Amino acid sequence: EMVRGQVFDVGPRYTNLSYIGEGAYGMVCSAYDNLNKVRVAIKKISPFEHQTYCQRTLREIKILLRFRHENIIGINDIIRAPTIEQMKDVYIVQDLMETDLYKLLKTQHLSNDHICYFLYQILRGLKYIHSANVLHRDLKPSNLLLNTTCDLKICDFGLARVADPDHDHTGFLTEYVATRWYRAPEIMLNSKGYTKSIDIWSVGCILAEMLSNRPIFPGKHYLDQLNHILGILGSPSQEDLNCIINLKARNYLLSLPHKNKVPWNRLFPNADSKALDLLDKMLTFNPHKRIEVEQALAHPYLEQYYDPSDEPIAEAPFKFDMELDDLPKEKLKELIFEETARFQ
Amino acid sequence: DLGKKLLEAARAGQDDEVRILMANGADVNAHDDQGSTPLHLAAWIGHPEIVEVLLKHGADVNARDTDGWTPLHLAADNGHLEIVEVLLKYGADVNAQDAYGLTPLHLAADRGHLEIVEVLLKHGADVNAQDKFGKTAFDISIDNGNEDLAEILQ
Repeated sequence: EMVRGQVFDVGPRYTNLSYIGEGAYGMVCSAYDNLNKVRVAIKKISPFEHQTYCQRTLREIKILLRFRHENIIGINDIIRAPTIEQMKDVYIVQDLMETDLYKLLKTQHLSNDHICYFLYQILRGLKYIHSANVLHRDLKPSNLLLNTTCDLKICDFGLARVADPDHDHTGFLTEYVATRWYRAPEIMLNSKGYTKSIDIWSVGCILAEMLSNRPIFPGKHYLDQLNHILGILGSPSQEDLNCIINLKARNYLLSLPHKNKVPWNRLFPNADSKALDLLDKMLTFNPHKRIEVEQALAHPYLEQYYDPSDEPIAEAPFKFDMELDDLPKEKLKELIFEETARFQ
Repeated sequence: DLGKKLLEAARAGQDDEVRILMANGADVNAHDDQGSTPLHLAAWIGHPEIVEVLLKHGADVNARDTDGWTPLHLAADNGHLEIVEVLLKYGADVNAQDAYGLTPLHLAADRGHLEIVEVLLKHGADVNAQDKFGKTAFDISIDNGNEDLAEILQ
């Protein structure tokens, strides 16, 4: 079974293939799952030639298989060759999601109710990820998948990491081609040990974009990103500067002309005043001063949805960095083989 | 104003519309409010043949948008290998600085576009150029954790 000149060998369970996307990690087809009677998405990965591909693939498999939550894409099945030497490829089967928040935003300005409900779902999903001691690190509209009934599922954990308080403190973002518009200002500054708070910054950028239908900090590079950010937030206070450990980062911000804060109601004059108050708490320059995921769910903007008893946490959190950086690509080949064993 | 229709045509990626508009006299050096010319737009989206016909018809290879970006910055940032070559052939300034002092080399390095870095370097790119923060391409290879980049950079 050959699609665009590539093998795509998904056994008798998955048939009726159509190609629907491809790139640096994954030829994707849709297919009919003949067990569940529904069309699914099948990502074909072959990563064994480059240590970076293996780290990323092992993480993602590990994390998605541990997670089970309605607002997070699952892995429904995995297909791979029956012996390690045979495995050139891994096929990951997931729910087929008709669209994503990126495409939606370009087709329409969302009503306040839709914004609220999408922000609810994003944070409910995030609550569970952070409760698992994981940082997503690449939240953005295209990683927010949507079905035809407004159900949202955050997927793409290729750049996710366990939060390890000490020790090998993360840890670069090595998928260099995709947007940086959602990245916290401490990542742009190359900070040391960033925290869950980077994902709350990305969510604040997504909120802002849902409110006005355009990206809030669309920088062309790291320095233009900072400028966008500082142009709206104003110059950081000395207190916030003093918190910056990296000296040449702090020295660089100290070099710049003073910028005043632009009130959120001037940028967003028709947005709900509570969404703006929440937005303000997410998009705080200082990572320590940013609202946390539970306090965001309990913010008045989300009062109509907030239901702690229906907002689950992870039963088994990840404890420590998976010790992957030093490990060679043949070794990573072994654990990927083992992680995938539950499916045959 | 054909100028205004050519920009869109170029931003769209339509080879025929571009030609027809140009045959009718469209200004190849028209610009939008943000200073993008049809050459910037074609170089950003990645339309090699359009980049060629504009250059062929007098497009300013080194036009700067309001952020100081040239067509070569765009091509370098977006991974458009053939387009970089074409621009260089037509006199693109390999060491063009944007407002923040970033050159096409900083951009290709930061995006990890290794083939583009090599082409820029072969055309006299300045590996020691510093942006307004102080960073060279090298510091970018260290900051991004790109060991393959740091491999070609010495």
